[PDB]
This record gives sequence, structure tokens and C-alpha cells, in this order.
Amino acid sequence: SQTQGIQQLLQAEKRAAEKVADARKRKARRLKQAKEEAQMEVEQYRREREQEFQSKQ
Amino acid sequence: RGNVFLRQAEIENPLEDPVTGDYVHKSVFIIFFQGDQLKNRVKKICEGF
Repeated sequence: SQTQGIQQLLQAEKRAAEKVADARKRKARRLKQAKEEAQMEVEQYRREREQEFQSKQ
Repeated sequence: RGNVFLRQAEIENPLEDPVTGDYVHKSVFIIFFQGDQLKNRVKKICEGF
């Protein structure tokens, strides 16, 4: 009866912990997107710049 | 705003009391809050009285 309401409190605390889980997952994803975007940008730089090196040569 | 669960029991066949020596029957009425400052104030009044 009373410990059952405490189990409801535990349900809420588990939901909060799972929200932390979702958030830390999001953070890992965001950082990997950082690596992907930087790789795309620097790929563009290398490509266009080496093209201009070709043209200048 | 007493709004937390009650854990209550009755203890009979007592023993001599720590601070008076009274061989007096007891009964616990337990209500706990997870507030920290609330826990501190409750501890203050409970220990004092």
C-alpha cells in the first residue's frame, strides 16, 4: 500500500534516470556529428585547394 | 505539509529509558521527507523536543 506509492516514486526516478540516458546518448551523437561535419568541411577544403594547386601548377 | 507515508508500530514490554530510566512502553510514528533543509529542520525540532 505505502511501499506501493514508494514504488511509484521509484517509477518516476527510473523515468528521470532514463531521461538522463536519453540525454547522454544525445550528447554522444552530437559529438560524433561534430567529427562528421568537420570531416566534411575539411574534405571540401582539401578538394578545392588541391584543385587550385593543380591549376596553378 | 505532512504528506508522506506513515510507518507505525507499537512496542510493548519496554526497557529502562536512556535518559530517564523509565521502563515505559513506546510507539514509533515515522514520516520522512526527502527535502534536505526540511530534513535538517525536522532533525532539529525532533532532537530538541
